[PDB]
Amino acid sequence: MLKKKQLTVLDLHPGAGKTRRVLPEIVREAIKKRLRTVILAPTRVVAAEMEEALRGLPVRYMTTAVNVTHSGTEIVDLMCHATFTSRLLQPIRVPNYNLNIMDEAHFTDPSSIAARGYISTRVEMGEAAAIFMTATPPGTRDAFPDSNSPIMDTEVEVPERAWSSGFDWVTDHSGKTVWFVPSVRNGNEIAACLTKAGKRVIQLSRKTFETEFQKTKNQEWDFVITTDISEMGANFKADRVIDSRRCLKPVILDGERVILAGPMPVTHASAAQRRGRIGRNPNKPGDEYMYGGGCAETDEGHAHWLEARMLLDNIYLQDGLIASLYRPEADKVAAIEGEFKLRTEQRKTFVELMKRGDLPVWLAYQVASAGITYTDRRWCFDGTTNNTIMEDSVPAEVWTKYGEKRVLKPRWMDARVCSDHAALKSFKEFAAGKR
Ligand SMILES: CC1(C)OC(=O)c2cc(Br)c(O)cc2O1
Repeated sequence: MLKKKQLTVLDLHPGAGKTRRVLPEIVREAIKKRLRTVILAPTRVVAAEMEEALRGLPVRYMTTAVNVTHSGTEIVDLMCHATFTSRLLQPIRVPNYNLNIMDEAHFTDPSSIAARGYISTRVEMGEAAAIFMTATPPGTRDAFPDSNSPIMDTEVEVPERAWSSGFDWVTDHSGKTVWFVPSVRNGNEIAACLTKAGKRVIQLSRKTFETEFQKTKNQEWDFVITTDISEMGANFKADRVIDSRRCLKPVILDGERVILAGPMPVTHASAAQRRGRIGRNPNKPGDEYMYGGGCAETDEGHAHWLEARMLLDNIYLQDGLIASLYRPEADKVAAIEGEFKLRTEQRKTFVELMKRGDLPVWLAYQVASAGITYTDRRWCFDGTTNNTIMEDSVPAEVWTKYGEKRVLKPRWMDARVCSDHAALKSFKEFAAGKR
C-alpha cells in the first residue's frame, strides 16, 4: 500500500475496524519505512478518537482537540481535512508527504473534495502514495452494505413536520434513536414535537457538533436529531436510525446566486453512512433502520464540487499546473481547470473572507474576484431588491460600521448565509464590520 505512485481505497464495511485496527498498523509500517506521513480526520471529534487508537505512537497532533506534549521528532502529522486545505492555500510551507491517509474519505465538504483532488494528483504524478479510508467510495450504488450484526431495514413514511397522530412507532420505542433530518430548521420542529411528548432530545449540526456531541456521552437521551454531519464517523450507542433520506442541495443559478434546493433524495453513499450508525455491535443483532424515501445522485451539479475547483485553482502544485479532482468524483461539476485562478492579492482576500469572514467558498470568490478588499462591506447593502434577506417575515437590518441602519441586501445572494438563525446572526455581524 505504501509504495509510490499508488492510491489505495480501503473500503471495508462500516464498523469493520478501519480506524481502531487498520490505521495503527499502517502508521507503524510508515514510521518503520521513514515515510513522512499525514493523517486527515474529518472533524475534531474524529481527531480525538484517533489519538486513543494511536496512543503510544509518535504522532504530532496539529489540533487543539487533543492535549499532548509533542516530542518534536514525530514524522507523522495528524490534522483535520479543512486544516490541510487551508494550509495549502495560505503562504505556509506544507511538507510534500510521502504517504497521505484520509479517514472518512467520503466527506463532501468543499475542503475535503479539494484535499482528495490535490492528493490524487500528486499520486498520479508519481510523487506520493495515498490511502482513502471509507466504506462508501465516490459513486457507490449500494445503500445497504454489510454490518457487524444484522439490521432490520424498513421502508416507511417518516414525519418531516410536527405530528399529532399516525406515527405511533416513532414514540412507542424504548431504545435510543438517531434521526437524520435535511436541515437545522426541520430538526428544530421535530425536536420540539418530541420534547412536548416527554422525550429527551439532543440536536447536532456543523456549527454545534463538538459541544453537543459530548452531551451524547454525558447525559441520558432518547433521540439525537442530526443533519448529514453525523455521516462522518460520529458514533452512538443506539439501536435505531430513523432516516428521512432527504438533504438540501446548494445550487448555483446562472452563475449569479446560490439557493438551497430541495429537500431532495440523499446519495446511496449518504444513506449507507446514515444506516451505518447502527448494526455495529456483533452481540446486539436486530438494530432498526427506518427509511422514508429512495436514493438519487444529487451530488451532480451540487455547488460543493464547483467550490472544490475554486479552492484547487488557487493552490500551487508545480509552476502553472493545477490539481484535478479525484477521478471518480470529477464529472460532478462542469468546470474549466484554472478558470478560478486569482492573482496574489485577490487570492489573499479570497482566503481571508473564508478563514476570518466565515463565508461560503462561492460567495468569498465573488467578492475577491470583483476586486473588493476584505474590510469593504458596501457590497452587503447594494444588491437588487430580490436579494433582500428576510428575518421573521420582515427585511433583516443592521447598523453599518458607519453607524447607519440599513437593510441587508447583498450584491451576491448565497442562501447559506441565512439558512438558519445562527447563520443569519453571523452574516449580520459580518455586514456590520464586526469581524
Ligand atoms: C492547526 C493549528 C492552527 O492549531 C494547532 O492546534 C496546531 C498545532 C500544531 Br503541533 C501545529 O504544528 C500547528 C497547529 O496549527
